[PDB]
Amino acid sequence: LVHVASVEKGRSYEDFQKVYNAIALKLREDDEYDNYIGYGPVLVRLAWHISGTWDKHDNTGGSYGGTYRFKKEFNDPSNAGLQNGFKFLEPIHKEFPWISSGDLFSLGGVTAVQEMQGPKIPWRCGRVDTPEDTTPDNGRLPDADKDAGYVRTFFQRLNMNDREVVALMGAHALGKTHLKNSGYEGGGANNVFTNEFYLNLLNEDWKLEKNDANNEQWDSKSGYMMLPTDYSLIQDPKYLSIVKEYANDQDKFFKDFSKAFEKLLENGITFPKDAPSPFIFKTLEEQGL
Ligand code: HEM
Ligand SMILES: c1ccc2[nH]cnc2c1
Ligand SMILES: c1ccc2[nH]cnc2c1
Repeated sequence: LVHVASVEKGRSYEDFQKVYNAIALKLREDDEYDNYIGYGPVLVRLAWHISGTWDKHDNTGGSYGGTYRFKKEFNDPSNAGLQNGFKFLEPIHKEFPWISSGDLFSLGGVTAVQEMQGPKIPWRCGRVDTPEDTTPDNGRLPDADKDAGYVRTFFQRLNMNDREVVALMGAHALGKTHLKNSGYEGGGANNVFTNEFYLNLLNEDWKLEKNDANNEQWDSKSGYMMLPTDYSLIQDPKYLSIVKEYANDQDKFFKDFSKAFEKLLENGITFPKDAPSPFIFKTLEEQGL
């Protein structure tokens, strides 16, 4: 199974920076969502869930086909809550109807990371909408109630190694869990991209508690929480070494996240040799907007 990137007809960097800017301006304006967290974190999660269905063995799933727009994937219980990100993007797709769904969903993730003062994430266009029958079945996204061996094995399906997994998990510095979506009771929340996830893991006094959905989670007296899969990163000796490295080096964490997140968004896609180079979008702040 081969998915060849094909540039939206006649489009170039300027066209995509316009779409970036429309998303970024809406993120600034619609600031009330989720108790003033805004839509940044849910857009990062949406970009990851549309990519995280990929299977390296047969090249099914992944971001290329934009299949989240179809009922089966949209209603995956693992995707509960992402409807809010879809609704946010809807008026943008109406304004720029030439952009493919996979491009728009992945670009939403890149825009959110950058606009939340994260690293620059190079991004390539040319995902092509594929038909309803290409939608992957539910159950390809990970459970949260598991241990380090589960996390490591799960991510091998996405061709991610230990360092890539630890860097990607740093996105759990953003946003929060919601009992009604996932069965985990959210704690203190944030909408600025930092390496704080690793500092919190190492520095807080975590207590294993049961929440109102009868699931276990790790809570601290400061009011933060960790999923069992988050806490597994300090139970496994290989993961723990990398957690310490990112807690102590913000720049390294930014650089490794950027590479791993770009790879996640590109898995399954063949780029022709004459495809354009990846784009690096300017933030609103860099444009004086
Ligand atoms: C073992 C892998 C992972 C598990 C089990 C997991 C699980 C979860 C769960 C249960 C939530 C709460 C959803 C809700 O109740 O609304 C969540 C939130 C989130 N996850 Fe993950 N996650 C994983 C990996 C990742 C990765 C790789 C990223 C991005 C690179 C990511 C980004 C996020 C973000 C941004 C949120 C916040 C969403 C919001 O505030 O609405 N996660 N995760
Ligand atoms: C966001 C919202 C609606 C869409 N329909 C097709 N692609 C979309 C992206
Ligand atoms: C999702 C969102 C925020 C989090 N903080 C700690 N773990 C999390 C998972």
